[PDB]
Amino acid sequence: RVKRQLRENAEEDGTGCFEIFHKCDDDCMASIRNNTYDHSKYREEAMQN
Amino acid sequence: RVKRQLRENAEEDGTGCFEIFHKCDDDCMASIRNNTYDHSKYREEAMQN
Amino acid sequence: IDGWYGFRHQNAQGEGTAADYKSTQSAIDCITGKLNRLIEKTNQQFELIDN
Amino acid sequence: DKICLGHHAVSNGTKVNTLCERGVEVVNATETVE
Ligand SMILES: *[C@@H]1O[C@H](CO)[C@@H](O)[C@H](O)[C@H]1NC(C)=O
Repeated sequence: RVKRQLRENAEEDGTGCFEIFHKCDDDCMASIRNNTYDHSKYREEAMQN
Repeated sequence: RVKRQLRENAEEDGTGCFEIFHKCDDDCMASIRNNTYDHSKYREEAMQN
Repeated sequence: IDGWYGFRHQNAQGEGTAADYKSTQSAIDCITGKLNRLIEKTNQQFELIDN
Repeated sequence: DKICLGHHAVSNGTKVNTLCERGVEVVNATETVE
């Protein structure tokens, strides 16, 4: 679920943590935590990184 | 283990064989065999393919 | 040839078969521990009731 | 910018009979045989 919620915005290295390509603050931590995260705001931010 | 060892550098076609974009030599074969491979050195070579 | 598990190998530059012994030997230890658990016979002693 | 997941553990538990391997360390054990 966190894999498909992050999608292309966070390609995971797989050492137990996900690497976010874009900016994800405390509020974005909380949004992923209560599974309301939408990556439509940060898809173009994280695509070119 | 193979999935997050090889990451986006080696994509999947549907047989179990992995389409590594880098020219994986014998040392690369042994390195991905014995859990030594790192994505950071070869993501630049495997990004454009 | 790796046991009751295995990771056979085929390449394009270095063709040949290898074996991922790291997880395989743990798997064989699990199966043989299961085997020694179940094939372990009880300590109950039946007697000759009927003739 | 990273996010991490997992679970917990305890310092001491109890080894429990299991189908696969006898004596697996668990995080908590109860009693079934009084
Ligand atoms: C562990 O299990 C025992 C017995 O059910 C219980 O009394 C105890 O509160 C449990 N402790 C934890 C941390 O779950």
